[PDB]
Amino acid sequence: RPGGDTIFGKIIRKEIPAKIIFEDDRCLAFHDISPQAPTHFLVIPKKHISQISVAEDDDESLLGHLMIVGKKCAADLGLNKGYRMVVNEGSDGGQSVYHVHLHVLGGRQMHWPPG
Amino acid sequence: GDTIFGKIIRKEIPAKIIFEDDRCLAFHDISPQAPTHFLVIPKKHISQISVAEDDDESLLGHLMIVGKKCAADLGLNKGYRMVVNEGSDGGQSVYHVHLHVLGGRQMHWPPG
Ligand SMILES: Nc1nc2c(ncn2[C@@H]2O[C@H](COC(=O)NCCc3ccccc3)[C@@H](O)[C@H]2O)c(=O)[nH]1
Repeated sequence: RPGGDTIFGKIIRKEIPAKIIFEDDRCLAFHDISPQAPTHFLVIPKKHISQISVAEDDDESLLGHLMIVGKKCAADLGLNKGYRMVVNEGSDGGQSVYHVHLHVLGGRQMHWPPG
Repeated sequence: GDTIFGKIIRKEIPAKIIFEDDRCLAFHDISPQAPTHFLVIPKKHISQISVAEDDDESLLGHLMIVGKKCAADLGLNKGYRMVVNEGSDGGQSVYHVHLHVLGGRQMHWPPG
């Protein structure tokens, strides 16, 4: 099945519900079920890539598309004071779902360091 | 408006450069928040991710591919975290788009 069978692949295929913000042929933006900020959503490719460390050179445009969609959705959600985008890789990065995803967090002051 | 990152791109002040090509520069952060903490920045002066244009898509993805390749070269085989800050709530420190890459320790949740 296209997108794989991680939770995110299931969400892509509408097999598990999610609160969807934006969708096109390349990606899907939807709210995180365990938000860490007043607004916290995810932007994921529909193509299954397990983690950023194995992304191909030819995935550049797709990965950049995640960030463009991320910043457009943030504007559409009224995050006028800004926001933080996060990609987690592997264990030290805190990755728990092995389908590439961009976190977008806003609606509060984010602190430094970023975890 | 020029920034300190523009001076670093122009080699006017020193930085510990990891990698460079015709469109981006990777270098260690001067105030590292992890045992390995570097930045990947485009040479094009995009002030902040919120003003990036659609035609910048592949350039932004290039920052992430360069970042993941540099992370591997720096031996971050247990993982790492990539961060882009926007605006005051995002804690953006320099108004030149930059991708943070942090590893060498457990990164925690929430990410700030
Ligand atoms: N909408 C939605 N979101 C989901 C779902 N299942 C997971 N997520 C989110 O995916 C994200 C995956 O993030 C990371 O892999 N690492 C973050 C640390 C982290 C690690 C572990 C847990 C929560 C958070 C998390 O924010 C989850 O809350 C779901 O069914 N629906």
